[PDB]
Amino acid sequence: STEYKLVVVGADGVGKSALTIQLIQNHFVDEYDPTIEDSYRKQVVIDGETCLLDILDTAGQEEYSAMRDQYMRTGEGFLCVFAINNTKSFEDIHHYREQIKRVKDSEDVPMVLVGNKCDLPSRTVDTKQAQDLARSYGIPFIETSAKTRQGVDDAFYTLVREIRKHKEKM
Amino acid sequence: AIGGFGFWFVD
Ligand SMILES: Nc1nc2c(ncn2[C@@H]2O[C@H](COP(=O)(O)OP(=O)(O)O)[C@@H](O)[C@H]2O)c(=O)[nH]1
Ligand SMILES: [Mg+2]
Repeated sequence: STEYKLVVVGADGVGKSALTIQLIQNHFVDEYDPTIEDSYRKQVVIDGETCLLDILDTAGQEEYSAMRDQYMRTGEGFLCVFAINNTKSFEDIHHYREQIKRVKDSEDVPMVLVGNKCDLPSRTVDTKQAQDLARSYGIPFIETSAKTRQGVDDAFYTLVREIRKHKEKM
Repeated sequence: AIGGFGFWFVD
């Protein structure tokens, strides 16, 4: 069992809690308290390795949080989530990413850019701008849907893969 | 007070 500390970040309403609960409990939450921050520890198999994912589902954008401070410093991977029907959530990505890098004091922080809510027809963030942004960062870009579970596993498994590549480089 | 915001209060 190999441990992996992940932190799910992104604007309110992007689907962080829904993505996290889809991964851990295999159910879509239509409503979930936007205010609650919580951690989850689940055993999973990724590329033959039995992993233990310790995920922090962040909340409370405007307020202080000691748990999020501890997870931002010690976290190995960060799932940077935006919603494809929300250009402001996409525009906040660089802010979360640069905040993460500064708290980590490193330009080598494993991250995956997630474009959640790909099941919706009303779309505002073109796959091109998000792909170009991920390419500029040198990070993978996965489109997901917590509602249909599309790409949910691929998003967190890819983050674990980025952490392995970083861990073997150092 | 590490930004940008991002999370408020990350110091
Ligand atoms: N259509 C759709 N709605 C979603 C998806 N993921 C989350 N939602 C909904 O969007 C709202 C915000 O989701 P939530 O997980 O609580 O977001 P958080 O604030 O980022 O934790 C909720 O009503 C969710 O049910 C998705 O992929 N598709
Ligand atoms: Mg939430």
